[PDB]
Amino acid sequence: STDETPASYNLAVRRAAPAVVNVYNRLEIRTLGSGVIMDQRGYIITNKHVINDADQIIVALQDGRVFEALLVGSDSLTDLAVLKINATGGLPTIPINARRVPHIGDVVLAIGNPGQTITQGIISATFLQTDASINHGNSGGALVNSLGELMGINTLPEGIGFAIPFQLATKIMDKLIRD
Amino acid sequence: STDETPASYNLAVRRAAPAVVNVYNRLEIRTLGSGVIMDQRGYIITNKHVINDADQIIVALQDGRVFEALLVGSDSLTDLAVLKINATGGLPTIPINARRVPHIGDVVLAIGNPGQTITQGIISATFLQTDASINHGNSGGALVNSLGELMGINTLPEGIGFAIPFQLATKIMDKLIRD
Amino acid sequence: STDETPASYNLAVRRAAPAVVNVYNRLEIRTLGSGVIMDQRGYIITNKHVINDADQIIVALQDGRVFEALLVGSDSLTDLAVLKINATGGLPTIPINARRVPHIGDVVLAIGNPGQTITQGIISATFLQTDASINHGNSGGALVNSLGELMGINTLPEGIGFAIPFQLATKIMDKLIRD
Ligand SMILES: [Cl-]
Ligand SMILES: [Mg+2]
Ligand SMILES: [Mg+2]
Ligand SMILES: [Mg+2]
Repeated sequence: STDETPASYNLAVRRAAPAVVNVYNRLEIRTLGSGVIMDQRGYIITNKHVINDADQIIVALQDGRVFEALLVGSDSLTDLAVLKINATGGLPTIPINARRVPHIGDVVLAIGNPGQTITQGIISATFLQTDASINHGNSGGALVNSLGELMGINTLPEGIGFAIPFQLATKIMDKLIRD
Repeated sequence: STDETPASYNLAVRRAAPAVVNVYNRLEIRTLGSGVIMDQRGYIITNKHVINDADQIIVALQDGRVFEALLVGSDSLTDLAVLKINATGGLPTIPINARRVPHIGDVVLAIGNPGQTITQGIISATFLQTDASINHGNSGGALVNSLGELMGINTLPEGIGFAIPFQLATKIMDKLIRD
Repeated sequence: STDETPASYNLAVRRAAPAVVNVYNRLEIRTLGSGVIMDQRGYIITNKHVINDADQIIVALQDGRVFEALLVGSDSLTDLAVLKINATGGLPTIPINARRVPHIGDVVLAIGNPGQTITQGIISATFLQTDASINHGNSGGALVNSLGELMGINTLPEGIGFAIPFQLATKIMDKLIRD
């Protein structure tokens, strides 16, 4: 068995896990939830709920770096929020594939922080429904396929989880950045 | 990543999902549960519990068609029921393989309607036990392997789900049709 | 579909399932939990909690054999315990690979007895965290990858399960055997 390799979804994790961060409040410090680094500019999606009633927002990467974050705006209807941080050289960004089409049955990992936690499941249906366990911390976290490509943003029917389609999430983010 | 394909169980879904239907009661209309189209003749398995206290039974396919259903009979012990609908040309039937032998560890999708929901898991043991989440709607629904072949009929120990072996379910159906 | 083979993790099950046993108390007979046969000498790991308040310990293999077990010792901090049974010829032992490195994302089956139950999931994080459902019986049971190699010992955050790393578990066992 030492020769053979164990079936795993590790590749996807290495690709997307660095992009997913912990979100915090701020002396008093509390843990709010998860978030995702979209682009180099330093824009980060997260849930509207974590941001609310936050005086100071803090973000923590998997490599150890720690930033102060600015609230770019939110969207009540989809429970989303965007944040901004000063973009150093070589920020870890969540892999995105605008071309990929999410089909029902696709393997999906859910990444967040109910430390960092990776659950597995499939696309139950396409709002997006999945049976990868979604708790309080991994809300605002990522949801990617086996390739690692972003498929959705976890949010908050037992055993049933909800993610916002990445394309829709992408569009919402662009508008918030604008408006 | 755009070149590579994401691991998925979509093939199985396309093969078996059309066969799985929504079951209803009937002005008043209520949602009862799930069901499975066995053959062209128009016989459909479902749980005994959904059928009980139903004045009018209605069935809804994934292509949009909608029928009035007749209760062929039930079986108290296994909580099963069979239904009949007028068979149009080219009814979607659940793939069955009498030859296939269900082994423990086999990948299995659970199909039903706690809209339509697909959960994933494995055969925990062979009554048949699985860790694909089973709620109220997907009871009466299908349980198929990766190939799409029917493995069991979901029914109603947290995290633990129960399906009736397809062979046994097949035999029960034949008898009800007779008796 | 009869030609093609359904994706499954059965191979792993046949390799590791014989090694996992049921643990019992003893006229009065009660079911305590699960356990794992480490080596030919007849040493078996299990949780500290099942052993406590046990007057007589009994072990049951998947081939039908049944032994009286001796408590080699326990470890309060890690909730572990080791047991001894007279080693007949050709005891089923849990496959171990000291060389294998558990990566996050690895497919993992959890084996125990909330009869014998096999749940599936992945390594959520490395204490070891997994989303293979862990109940009361499968505590003290095994946790192996797809190859079948031992990865951890299940123990007792919904949807989140904990296993003790096999290497650490191995070291603890050696010390208990000594001390
Ligand atoms: Cl699961
Ligand atoms: Mg899951
Ligand atoms: Mg499941
Ligand atoms: Mg699971």
